[PDB]
Amino acid sequence: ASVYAWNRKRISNCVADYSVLYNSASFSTFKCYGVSPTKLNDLCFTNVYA
Amino acid sequence: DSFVIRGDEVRQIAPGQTGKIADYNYKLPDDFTGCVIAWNSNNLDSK
Repeated sequence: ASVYAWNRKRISNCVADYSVLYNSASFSTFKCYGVSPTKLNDLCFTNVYA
Repeated sequence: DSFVIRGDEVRQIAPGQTGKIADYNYKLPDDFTGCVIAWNSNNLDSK
């Protein structure tokens, strides 16, 4: 989408293999704030919004 | 310690950093005393 009109995808009722994201060398940044990207597989959420 | 690497992965060569080269084959200690020195070698190591 255009940044004036961004799209939000709800992620729910599923298993998230976050290392598939973090290991992807295409990503120019992967800055994480209240969590460290290494910890995400040990940890879980009510929903995730992309 | 001497080695060649892809320029993307220089970021992982530090105390407490992570990703495949630091996870597997060159791990620094978290209490490291030292310097990490790197430069582009595309003029030498590419063909």
